[PDB]
Amino acid sequence: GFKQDIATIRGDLRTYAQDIFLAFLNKYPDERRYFKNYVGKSDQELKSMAKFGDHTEKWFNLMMEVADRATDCVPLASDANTLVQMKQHSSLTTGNFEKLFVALVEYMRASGQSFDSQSWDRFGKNLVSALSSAGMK
Amino acid sequence: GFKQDIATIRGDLRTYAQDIFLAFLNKYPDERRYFKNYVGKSDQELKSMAKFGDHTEKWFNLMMEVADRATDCVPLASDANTLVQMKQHSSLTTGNFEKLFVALVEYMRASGQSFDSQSWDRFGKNLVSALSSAGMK
Ligand code: HEM
Repeated sequence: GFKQDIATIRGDLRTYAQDIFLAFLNKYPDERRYFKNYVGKSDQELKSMAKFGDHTEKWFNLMMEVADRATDCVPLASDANTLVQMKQHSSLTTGNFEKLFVALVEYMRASGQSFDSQSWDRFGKNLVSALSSAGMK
Repeated sequence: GFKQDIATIRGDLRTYAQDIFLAFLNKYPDERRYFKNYVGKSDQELKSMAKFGDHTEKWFNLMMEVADRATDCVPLASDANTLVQMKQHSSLTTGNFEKLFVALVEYMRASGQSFDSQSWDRFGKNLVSALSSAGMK
């Protein structure tokens, strides 16, 4: 279930974080414009770039921290507020996060794995509600 | 994105090149007049002809190099000049290229693979603008 998926992802967090981030960019290619250093780079070139692995891991580590602090996939409002207040997210809207989760859930459903994708969909929906209510436009 | 799509095509070039070229001749059957020996033939018949796979791979080998030497889907002028000046292209106008790109983009949109089809549409239009700049009618 969901708690197991957090363990699965954490176990190989680098690989999962990069995999899922690329899936997000491939499903919604216009989203690459928020990551100016990744424009025009192949996947292999991106994995050669220190900030690519580092920032993506750190993104999914916080994702897992928020997932683990949730109760039945409902995130803390304090965690949603962190995500809204981050300088790196100042020009985001809830639509950016809805896209990420659509891609995340599609990735889980396509994998050789046994993720509880329905719960990740619900967590995404609940986090999007909490972002909007913490003031994300 | 675009850069990764070049690597994806290159990973199974023969198949993608023949798939896309066939999509082009089937959408635009009129275009067979520019070629020798292709009229009167089903897809599987073309695929078994001595020269079909080889020439289509040569076309897409170079198209991938032109895509790869581009910056932000804008091809090099010297690559455009090459294409305009090739003797094999002496009877072409930019409309032939526009039709190829229409078919390429529709093929990507229909495929199971996650191509950045909007980027290929931009690349096709930048390439036709570059052909015109290089003097193709
Ligand atoms: C970016 C687009 C294109 C590229 C990179 C390209 C490249 C090439 C190359 C590399 C060859 C030589 C193949 C060989 O030596 O075996 C070739 C030949 C040829 N091209 Fe193009 N070409 C392009 C577009 C077109 C289009 C749109 C047409 C007509 C609709 C066309 C018509 C021909 C013809 C008639 C030949 C010689 C006959 C043949 O190979 O069957 N090309 N092209």
